[PDB]
Amino acid sequence: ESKCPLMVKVLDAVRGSPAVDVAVKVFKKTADGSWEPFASGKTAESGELHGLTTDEKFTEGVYRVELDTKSYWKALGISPFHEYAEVVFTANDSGHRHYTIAALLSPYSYSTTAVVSNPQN
Amino acid sequence: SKCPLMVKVLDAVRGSPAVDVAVKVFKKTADGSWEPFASGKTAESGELHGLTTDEKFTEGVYRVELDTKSYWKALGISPFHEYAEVVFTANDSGHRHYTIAALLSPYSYSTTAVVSNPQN
Amino acid sequence: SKCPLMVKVLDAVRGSPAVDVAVKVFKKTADGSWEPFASGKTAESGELHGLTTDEKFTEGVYRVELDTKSYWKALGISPFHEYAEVVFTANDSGHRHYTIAALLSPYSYSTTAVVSNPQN
Amino acid sequence: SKCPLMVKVLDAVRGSPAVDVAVKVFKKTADGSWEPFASGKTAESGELHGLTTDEKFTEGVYRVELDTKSYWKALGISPFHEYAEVVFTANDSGHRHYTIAALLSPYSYSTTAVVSNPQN
Ligand SMILES: O=C(O)Cc1cc(I)c(Oc2cc(I)c(O)c(I)c2)c(I)c1
Ligand SMILES: O=C(O)Cc1cc(I)c(Oc2cc(I)c(O)c(I)c2)c(I)c1
Repeated sequence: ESKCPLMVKVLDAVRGSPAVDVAVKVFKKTADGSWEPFASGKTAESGELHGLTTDEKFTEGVYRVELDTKSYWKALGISPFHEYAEVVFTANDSGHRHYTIAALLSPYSYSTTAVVSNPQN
Repeated sequence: SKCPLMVKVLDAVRGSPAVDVAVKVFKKTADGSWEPFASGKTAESGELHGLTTDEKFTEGVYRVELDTKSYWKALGISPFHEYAEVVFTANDSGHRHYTIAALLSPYSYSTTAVVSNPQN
Repeated sequence: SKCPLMVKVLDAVRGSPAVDVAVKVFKKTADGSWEPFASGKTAESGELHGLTTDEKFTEGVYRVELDTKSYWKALGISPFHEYAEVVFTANDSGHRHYTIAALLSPYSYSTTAVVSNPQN
Repeated sequence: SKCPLMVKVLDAVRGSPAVDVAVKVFKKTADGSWEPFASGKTAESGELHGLTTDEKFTEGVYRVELDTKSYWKALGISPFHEYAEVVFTANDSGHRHYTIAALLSPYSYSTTAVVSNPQN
């Protein structure tokens, strides 16, 4: 069971390595249905982004995780297909859980999976 | 009519085309807003045709939204994602044919674009 | 045109069909050794048709091997995989139509099967 | 703790690690024959560590086979594939660290490799 409330991990399918320095923006949908900034960061050398939120701050609701894939590919001299990659999901609606959002990137393709686990507390 | 934009969806659990997946296509407007561009449901083939024409499908940023949540729920499955969206710039250099492919699983999905042109 | 066994290959890097990919299909014998069943190369559409017919495509275990190494090498890329292979038992139950789809990247690939109903 | 070769498997239907998946690793010989190299089963994390060491994991062509059929069948699911095979050349260009990742669905799977430089 992952100890991280909201972990984001990104891989590069072209190089077979972590996707380093990918800008990640997380938003939380409010009562009126609008998106508000929730947390932000960039992937480390491991391709993982640690420190997005504590369980206390990660309240029940719909979340949007945005990966700036365009800037990632353009920095390498590649003109990608997508404007960005977005993962939208409902979280903690049936008790608190720990989430890991994983993404695999290619210039014209991306895949994403989620690993949901229930912590000790 | 012609089809410069196509959407093809597969179901990874049943090993077949994803039927009745609700799709909504939007196009970015002059001042940054999204305007409804096209809509429909995937057929028995998992493909959605007749979305637009080469004349209507002009240069710009497009957003393709697949209602994966409803699709899985109607199959008695509680999926992870609310939906799956694909955002891209199209026809920035001429007028090509775009095929947005998607592979669905309850907690995962992959999407790929196949861009083509009248090759010889 | 093909009917029982089809192979479709896409390129996730270039956003296009993977053309001229060498495909080899093997089949398990009575004892337990692989045996050449069919071969070909993907066309411009990224598809390989005419591998067999409903008559020769009998029940058993098959192995579809895609020469991905040569595909990437020709583009100047040194991929991870020696090749991509799909092993499955076919027509064990009913004689349906099989489509093996593959999405390729230098260090990654995904394969999916679409088994179509013989009745409807 | 592991270092040279690691295997990680995820379940796309349940959104969790794929536990107890049987893994068998083979290494090619001089005449092109495969010989047993290492084997084990994924733990609760969905990972398999300690398959080999740097001294043991020398240059060569390896074959990593995941028994995906048994995994799905045990859950009552009828999968398409007999297994998922990952064939690759290793340590040819210096002794690196390899991570073979796989995401499983009943009728589909994707595999990715993460190659890193340890004390390079
Ligand atoms: O393909 C998809 O649709 C989803 C997906 C994305 C990634 I990126 C994966 O790879 C890893 C590799 C390591 I190393 C991890 O620790 C984790 I969590 C996921 C896998 I499997 C599946
Ligand atoms: O237009 C048609 O005749 C139908 C069609 C189009 C494409 I493009 C296909 O290729 C793939 C390969 C993989 I791997 C996928 O996950 C997906 I979604 C589509 C297939 I099969 C069938």
